[PDB]
Amino acid sequence: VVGGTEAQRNSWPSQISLQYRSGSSWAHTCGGTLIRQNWVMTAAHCVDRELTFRVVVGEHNLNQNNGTEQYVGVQKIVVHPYWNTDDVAAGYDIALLRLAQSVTLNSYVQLGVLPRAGTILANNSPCYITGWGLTRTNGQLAQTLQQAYLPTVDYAICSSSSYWGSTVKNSMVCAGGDGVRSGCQGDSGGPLHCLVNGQYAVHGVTSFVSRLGCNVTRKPTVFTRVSAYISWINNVIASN
Ligand SMILES: [Ca+2]
Repeated sequence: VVGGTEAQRNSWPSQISLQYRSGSSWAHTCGGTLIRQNWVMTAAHCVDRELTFRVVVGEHNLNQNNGTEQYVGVQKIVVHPYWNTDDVAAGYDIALLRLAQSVTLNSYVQLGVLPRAGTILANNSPCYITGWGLTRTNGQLAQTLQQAYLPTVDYAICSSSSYWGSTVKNSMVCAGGDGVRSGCQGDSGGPLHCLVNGQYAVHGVTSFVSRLGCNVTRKPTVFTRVSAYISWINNVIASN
């Protein structure tokens, strides 16, 4: 996250770090949202590579012991069947990970609340992106979890010529685009948290930014719209 601030430790307890084995160590690659004690919601493109993955819940600092983490392997990966890695603009950038063990819930580890099916947010609705992604375009991962205020940009504005044009679909949420704050590489798969009727809910799964850079005016960060996939998510969890 570019232009972010450090999140308090128990503000976003459904945020997870998705990591892959790298020789003797583990490397952060993406975010995700804990949605069941044994299921994580993330972006399909995050699990495109045939790597060994683990989830860390209760994580705040990737380079220090926080004394709150739980580490669990990924037992099964279900990518949306319409996902195509050479066409992120088509959508369907979502996947579910079944964890090998169920995690324990506490003030650092909670389930993400998902919106009702079909919910679309009014233009300029208040949302926060969270993640350990790059803090500058072509920069480096954050050590501590970051948050940035990204108000939504509705479909008619976001799909206009000056913004993303045909690249954005109604199965997506746009947020931000102010030129200062944005998602960045390493934030993919994590949540977009939006305040509705007094409660934060995870309306988006981080998916893409401009090839020109992360924080680019009129290229808001784009997210898979969770509320378009509620039946898909329930169908997988039920059938798995
Ligand atoms: Ca840590």
